[PDB]
Amino acid sequence: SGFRKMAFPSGKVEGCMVQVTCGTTTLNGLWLDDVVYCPRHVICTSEDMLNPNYEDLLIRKSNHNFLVQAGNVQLRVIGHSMQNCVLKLKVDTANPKTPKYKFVRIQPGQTFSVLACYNGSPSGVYQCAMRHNFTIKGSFLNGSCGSVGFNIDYDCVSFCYMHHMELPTGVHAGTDLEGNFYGPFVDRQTAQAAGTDTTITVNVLAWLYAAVINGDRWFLNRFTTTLNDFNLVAMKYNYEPLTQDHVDILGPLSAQTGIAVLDMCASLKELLQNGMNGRTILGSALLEDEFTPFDVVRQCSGVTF
Amino acid sequence: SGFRKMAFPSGKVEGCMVQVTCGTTTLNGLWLDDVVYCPRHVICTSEDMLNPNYEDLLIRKSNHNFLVQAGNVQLRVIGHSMQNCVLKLKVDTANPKTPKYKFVRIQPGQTFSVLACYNGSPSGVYQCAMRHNFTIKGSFLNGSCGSVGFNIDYDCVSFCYMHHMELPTGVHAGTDLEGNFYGPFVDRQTAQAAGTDTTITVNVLAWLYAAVINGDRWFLNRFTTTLNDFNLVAMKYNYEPLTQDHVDILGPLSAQTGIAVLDMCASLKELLQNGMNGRTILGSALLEDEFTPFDVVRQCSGVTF
Ligand SMILES: *[C@](O)(C(=O)NCc1ccccc1)[C@H](C[C@@H]1CCNC1=O)NC(=O)[C@H](CC1CC1)n1cccc(NC(=O)OC(C)(C)C)c1=O
Ligand SMILES: *[C@](O)(C(=O)NCc1ccccc1)[C@H](C[C@@H]1CCNC1=O)NC(=O)[C@H](CC1CC1)n1cccc(NC(=O)OC(C)(C)C)c1=O
Ligand SMILES: [Cl-]
Repeated sequence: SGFRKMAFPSGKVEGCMVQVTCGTTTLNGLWLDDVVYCPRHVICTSEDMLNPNYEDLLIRKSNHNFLVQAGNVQLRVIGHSMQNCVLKLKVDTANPKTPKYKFVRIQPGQTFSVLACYNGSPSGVYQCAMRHNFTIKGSFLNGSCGSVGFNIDYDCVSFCYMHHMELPTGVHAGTDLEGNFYGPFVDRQTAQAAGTDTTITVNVLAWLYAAVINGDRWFLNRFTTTLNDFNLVAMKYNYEPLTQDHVDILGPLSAQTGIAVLDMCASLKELLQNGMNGRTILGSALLEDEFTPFDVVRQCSGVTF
Repeated sequence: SGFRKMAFPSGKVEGCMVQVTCGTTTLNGLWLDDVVYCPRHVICTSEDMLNPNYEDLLIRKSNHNFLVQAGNVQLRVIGHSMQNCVLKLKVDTANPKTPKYKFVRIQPGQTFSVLACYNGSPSGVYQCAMRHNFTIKGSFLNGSCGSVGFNIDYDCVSFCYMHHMELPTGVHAGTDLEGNFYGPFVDRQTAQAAGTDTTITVNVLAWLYAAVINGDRWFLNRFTTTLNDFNLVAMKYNYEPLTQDHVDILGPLSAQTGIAVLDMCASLKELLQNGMNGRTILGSALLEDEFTPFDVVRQCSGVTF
């Protein structure tokens, strides 16, 4: 038993991290086959960060201006092109450690692991969730750009995130691996504000089920509710409206415990209205919303990679 | 910016996980150079778990009774022995992925990452801390035995923990890599109690420092305290006595923030007596005690491996 915020093992991804330098800017890149992916703002100086014309800067660069470093070895850049906000450096060597991989765009409420890197080497691994305002709550310092987020299914790594920027509230924003930002963000040094976020209700419900699976059951009551009466309360607390698709997604966890989803909604409704009265659930004093229903099933059943 | 519960990158350890089977029992092993380490109770049946005579059980086995599998390739066992509660299986092949490594024994209050495995393949990675009752609060299912806990310093892997068993409150117990249990636990299926645990005061203070570094300041107040008056308060709330060694250890974090340690102690003291008033600190509604002072500095400075 037990239930922890659990990251995917990062080995398959560590073997893909390199260091990309362009003039005096250094950040991380992702080396897959014979292409290195990194944020296009590697070609900027600190000066032209206010309003950079990336296409214009790129036409002034040559292949030898991009220094790519895998560990201690220099890779040789033989081509480059720009795709939205990512740079793609063709190098003359295919990464022998390249895993099976896809580039995917996740939806708000989905989770992934982050391998935080500096100078092409790994610092730490952690979980976070794509929020409804298209930010994430990560831990990123200077030089962390180009670190990636990913999921692993069997042996295939699904790359979903590449880090680009921090926002005023201490949250973070990035692109998919096609260079498209999540949310209304751009890679410029202008004032950008995240936007208002909601609690991922379907994840809170999943986590309560995880709690039941682990014997934490003080919060269960004998009541039921409807989607309407629940969403009335949920809206007051800035929780995302629960849909029947959400109820269906919670099906597997509902059957494993024998607690109908609307019965669990009645427990969440009471938790939201009465607080937690100084108590905890799975060692937490607040309601956790960064475990997907898949996360719970994965951790509570023992799936490996 | 941001502060997360962060695990060490797990690549170096992933290359060491193998699958060890003996009869109908399968668990995980750690393959370093030409030796595989795993819990000795891989040799028990479900029957003889009440009071296993391991020496008697071991002498009945030969090398070819130990099925060891690194990924999909079968290893050849050419010797075996027992050292306390770990089994050492000598194989004819040195693990080509062996990292630089040490075996260390961690002390209560230190942290490490756990690479949880099933059937010899890595499933997820998470941080936890050795509790003063010699338990950890992990996430372990049937078949996770043989999973190891570890820290990384630059390039060296320090193996500190191998998983063995679950205890009454849903917590976990294991050995170091010489097979010596942490705490008053034995590898038998008998009534064993963890013992009473305390909150790791020096870690709470370190995390309060991380909060200030990351812009969370509302808990700083106009007070100071002394070690003696603080320890009067901590004892009531089942916190570990704070020592002068603890004060000195928090020194670097104290200098980085310009908040004297005894001033931060006065902030913890008021938090303990009056709670948090519906506010949070680093997105947590309770006081976190599983970041050591070293974890905080390391995460906030960007140290890589
Ligand atoms: C990113 O470029 C990086 O990791 N490394 C490049 C680098 C910078 C400095 C020294 C060596 C190498 C950084 C990562 C940021 C910095 C701290 N935490 C992060 O996530 N990304 C940016 O600097 C980013 C570049 C923009 C997208 C093109 N950037 C520039 C200017 C402002 C901000 N945001 C900001 O000012 O934050 C607030 C909270 C509003 C003060 C920004 O993210
Ligand atoms: C460990 O052996 C393992 O991971 N795999 C062997 C295996 C078991 C079942 C099916 C296939 C393979 C487990 C790990 C445990 C199991 C679930 N969560 C864990 O952390 N260790 C044991 O099962 C352990 C073996 C004992 C040390 C020699 N064991 C056996 C019987 C009972 C318990 N604990 C227990 O009863 O918990 C309480 C809370 C007291 C009810 C036990 O840990
Ligand atoms: Cl063989």
